Amino acid sequence: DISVKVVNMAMEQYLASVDPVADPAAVAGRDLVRDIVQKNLVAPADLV
Amino acid sequence: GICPIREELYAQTFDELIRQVTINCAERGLLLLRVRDEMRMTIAAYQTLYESAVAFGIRKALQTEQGKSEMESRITQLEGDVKDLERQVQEWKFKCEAIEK
Amino acid sequence: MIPPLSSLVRYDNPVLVSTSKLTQTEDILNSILPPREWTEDGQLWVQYVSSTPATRLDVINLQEKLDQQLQQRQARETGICPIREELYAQTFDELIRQVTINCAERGLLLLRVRDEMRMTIAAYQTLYESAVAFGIRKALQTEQGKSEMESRITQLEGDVKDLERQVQEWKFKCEAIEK
Amino acid sequence: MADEGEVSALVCDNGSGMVKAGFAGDDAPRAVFPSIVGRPRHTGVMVGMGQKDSYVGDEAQSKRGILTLRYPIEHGIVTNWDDMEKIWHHTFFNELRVAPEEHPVLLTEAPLNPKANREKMTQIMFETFNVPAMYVAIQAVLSLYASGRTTGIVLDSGDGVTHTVPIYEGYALPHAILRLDLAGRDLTDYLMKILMERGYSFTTTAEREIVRDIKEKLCYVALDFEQEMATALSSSALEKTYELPDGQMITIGNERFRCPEVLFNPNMIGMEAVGIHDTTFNSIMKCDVDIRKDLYNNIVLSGGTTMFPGIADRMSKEITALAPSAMKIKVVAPPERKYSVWIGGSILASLSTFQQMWIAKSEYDESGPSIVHRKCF
Amino acid sequence: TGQLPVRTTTSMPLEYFDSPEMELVQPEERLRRAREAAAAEGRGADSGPVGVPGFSRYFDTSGTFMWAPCVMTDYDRGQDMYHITWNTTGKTKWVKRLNLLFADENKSGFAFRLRQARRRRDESEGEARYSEYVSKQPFNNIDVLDEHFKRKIFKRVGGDVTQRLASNAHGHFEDFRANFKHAVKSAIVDVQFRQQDAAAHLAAANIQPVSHGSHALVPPQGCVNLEALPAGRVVVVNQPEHAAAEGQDWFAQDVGREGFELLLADVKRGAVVGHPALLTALQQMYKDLDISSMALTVTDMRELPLPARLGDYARMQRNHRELVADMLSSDWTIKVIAIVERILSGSQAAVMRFIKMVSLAMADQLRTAVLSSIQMCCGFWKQYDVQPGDGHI
Repeated sequence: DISVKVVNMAMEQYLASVDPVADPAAVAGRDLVRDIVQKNLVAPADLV
Repeated sequence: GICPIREELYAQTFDELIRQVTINCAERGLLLLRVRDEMRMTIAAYQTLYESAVAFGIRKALQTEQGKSEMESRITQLEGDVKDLERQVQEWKFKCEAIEK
Repeated sequence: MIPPLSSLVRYDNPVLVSTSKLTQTEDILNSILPPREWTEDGQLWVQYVSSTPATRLDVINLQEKLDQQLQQRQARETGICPIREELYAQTFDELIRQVTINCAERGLLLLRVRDEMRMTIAAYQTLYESAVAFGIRKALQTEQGKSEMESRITQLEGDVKDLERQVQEWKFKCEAIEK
Repeated sequence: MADEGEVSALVCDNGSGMVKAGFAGDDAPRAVFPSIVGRPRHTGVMVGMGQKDSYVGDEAQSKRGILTLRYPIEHGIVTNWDDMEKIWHHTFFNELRVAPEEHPVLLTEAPLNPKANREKMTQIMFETFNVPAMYVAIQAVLSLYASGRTTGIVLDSGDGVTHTVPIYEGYALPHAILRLDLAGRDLTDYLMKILMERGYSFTTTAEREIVRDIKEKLCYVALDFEQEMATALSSSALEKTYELPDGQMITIGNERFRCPEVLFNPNMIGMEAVGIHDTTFNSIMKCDVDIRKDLYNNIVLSGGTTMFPGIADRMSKEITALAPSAMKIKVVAPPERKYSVWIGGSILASLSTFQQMWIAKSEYDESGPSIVHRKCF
Repeated sequence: TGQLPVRTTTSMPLEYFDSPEMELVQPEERLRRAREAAAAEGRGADSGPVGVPGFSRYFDTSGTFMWAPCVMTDYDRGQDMYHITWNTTGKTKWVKRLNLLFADENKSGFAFRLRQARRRRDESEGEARYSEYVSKQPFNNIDVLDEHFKRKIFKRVGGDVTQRLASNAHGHFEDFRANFKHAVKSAIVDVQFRQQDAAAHLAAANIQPVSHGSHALVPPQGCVNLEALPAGRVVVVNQPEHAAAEGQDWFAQDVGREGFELLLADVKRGAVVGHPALLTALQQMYKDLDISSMALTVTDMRELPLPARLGDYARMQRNHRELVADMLSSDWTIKVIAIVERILSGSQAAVMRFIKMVSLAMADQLRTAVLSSIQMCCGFWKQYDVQPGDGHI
């Protein structure tokens, strides 16, 4: 955060990180990525 | 700029002042009446030509949409051919695969 | 150097501000109706505005001058022509002059009406010009849009020949495999 | 600014559900009309050289029988940009007598407008219109300028769209800006819907404005909807016999309050959504937790539909139920909700801080349409 | 009935004017309904072929116009023309919808449409007569509109726009000169409207006086009324933690017109946009400090040929993430810290809000950067998003 080095300490108070509770865009991105991964885990599964 | 309130109010003022110019002399009142009529006629001609310019602009607003949309359809065909090019790339990959095989 | 052009705005014999090789109202009228001046022979000769009264006879003279000059200048009562516009403006300037001699505040009121209505006219002319310019600009935008979209047509043709060449390339690859 | 007379950037308030226009500096607009465009349906009718190819606004509505009605803007997003160019041309030279070539413009848009939209009007205003300069501000940010303070979530609910724009010291919080799509357009639709229940059909175009103005004038809002059912069943005082010039006794009973209550009970009409109070609540809950305490305490209403008595009463009551005993709420709604953006835009232009905002045409051509990025943040 | 005026082949027809937006329903849909009704009711003798009986031109008896119900077969939308077959008369001819309809159609609305169509016919007839009569008069006016002005506007447009194509489109400008002349002639007619002599001279041709209309009663003030609409209602509901007393948590306030310059000065002294130097400082910080461009995974996989082994994949992404963290998390933090230290030194509530918004602006940049990185990681996995047609082929 700015106030970490404006007053020059190791302050714990940073900008509130991306909350999975209240970021539907991030949650949808997670669902899309995991769905794609599970989709591409099928063809190697039976081709071998 | 342009304001109708000021022009109508000034017209009323000059119409009232015709009384004063007539008190000065009757022939002066007649001359002011005639010149007022003529200059009102001229300003009416000017507003009419302004409305003609308005008509020109409005007419020019919609003289081109026909062709514009008609071959914005052509642009749609263009991105369709781009997709066709993507298909060509895919089939090129498929054929070069057999080449390597 | 500037001969005094014909004008129904009545004037005096040109006065001297260069020589040779009362109440606030006269100052107001002289300021508002500016003298037309020429530097004849390097000495400015200023033609002062008229300041003598007008009577019924003078009104008759100015009316007759209006009527004749409209004819020999071939103005048009109908429509708009600059000849009639400037003649009527000159007659209105004599009216301003005489009403300033009569009652200065009345002349000032005429001056305000005159200022506001000519600025209205100038606004009308400028707005007409702007509207025409905007329409022509839209026409140009259409024309260059047409150019860009015809270039798109050309790009379609290029893509088509690309498709043809790629099909031929696939045919060559298949023939090579068979060989 | 006005040392030799200031040609201020004229305010074109592309409002929530209606279009406003006028000179920046005025206390009220000068041109108002709906966002409807009427194109001549057939070509054999226009014979002569005084033809009108686009009747604008109420001209389109009044002449709809010979015109193709297309609304070029949906929810503050322009769909037919060419139509709006005709609107801009008509607005200037037929409602203000101004020249876009010389008169600067300030542009309004829906909050969180995609910058491609600002880019394309920028290219149209400079290549197709050739404006001298242009600056863009978010509609609700302009609305908050009329709130008297730099902070506030503008709960804008207009005629066709509803927005919640968290703003705190001027710049809008874009992450928590929420938009709802039920407004006076749908309120008119439902008010008609509950009037067929009164034995009088209202769907015709002429009857559309019949209910439209009635909605804008006679619509009050239930402080407690269930209480008003009791009032409706136990009394006929709500049932007013409004009269139209044609002659008819419309009986407006429970319709007097249920239509604006849809803003809090959307599913009564069939539209599936949460109430504006719920949308207002979640929007602030999507903000920074710390600043929320004044955000509810700075709820500002806008939109031309919201003169309805009791709407702020019901809005606060629904908020009061939602808000737990740890909060601080202030629903503000001064009598400029129809015109907060227009007044705010004129206020912003009147600032001498407007001096460091122009997009010069030469700079625009030097930097392309992305100049809106470089001068509007 | 003889309300129909003198109809001429060279006259403007009513077919184009026919309103589709105040008329009840579509004619093709009306015939689909008629066909369904015929199928259901077994029609064919009660109303003949498809279509409920509706009036026609005459009763086949007199020259003047009547309204005679008949029997019709079908209709095609292309020609806007119905086919009919009289009940007692086997004649089969094609008619317009202007006379034909169904008995199920509201006769009140049908009469409404007919009368408004007659009014539109009269209006268009007057307009056409006036336009034709403008052509007769001569002129002596000048035409300021010229190719010089058109080329001036061309060059004023300038750039790649003006000098691209300037060859073919000149044709319309010459006809626009004739438009200028037509407008001048119309203005002259408007001038001749003044004296009764000219007005009575022109009224002998059954032409009615129609004016464009610009001398309307000017309203007092163009400023839209402010307090005419009901005055604004402000309702305040605090909470037991932030209330003032018990029993007045419902604060209702009404305010009339508010000062323009009052709120202008409020914004000027409080808002960042109000503070000139602070405004441009905030602008340059919001615009120049674009940290969302750099992301947290690699899309350039040309350091190693495809396919990619998971080990080098993870190595390159880890190194890139660390390097981007180096340029952002500490670097940009120190930069904005120095910037804030400079700006905050040159109302108290407004200043506190502005600092909170500086912090919220780096928070917004944080959110945008992380969301952009999430979406472009999704795009990294979608670079080979298995589209239909290829089942992992």
